[PDB]
Order: sequence, then structure tokens, then C-alpha cells
Amino acid sequence: FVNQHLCGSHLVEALYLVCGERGFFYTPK
Amino acid sequence: GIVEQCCTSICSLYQLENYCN
Ligand SMILES: *C(=O)CCCCCCCCCCCCC
Ligand SMILES: [Cl-]
Ligand SMILES: [Zn+2]
Repeated sequence: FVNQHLCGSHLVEALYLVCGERGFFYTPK
Repeated sequence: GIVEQCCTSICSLYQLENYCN
């Protein structure tokens, strides 16, 4: 799914901002 | 996981905070 690949890119940049010093985890599966 | 919850619907910043460490 390209549109899923595109969405994930935007999710990781939002997680980066939201989570700040805590960091985050990006698990597709 | 986050793709099922936040790519099928827009997640608020509060919902996105669920995937923080
Ligand atoms: C890994 O395959 C994800 C598991 C669930 C699949 C849901 C995919 C939905 C993505 C929709 C993107 C639409 C963005 C405009
Ligand atoms: Cl896009
Ligand atoms: Zn994009």
C-alpha cells in the first residue's frame, strides 16, 4: 500500500513532535 | 497498532501520545 507508506511518514514526524524527550516507538507490525 | 488506529481515522495529539515511550 503506497498510501499506507505515505501515512506512516507523517505519523513518525507527528510522534517526534508530540513525544519530545520521551521518544516513541513506530511499529507497523 | 498505530497504522490501524491513525491512518484510517485522524488521531488527535492526545491519541498520538499513546505511542510515546
Ligand atoms: C501494516 O500493514 C498496517 C496494518 C493495518 C493495515 C491498515 C492500512 C490502512 C492505511 C490507510 C492509509 C490511508 C491514508 C490516506
Ligand atoms: Cl502524503
Ligand atoms: Zn505526504
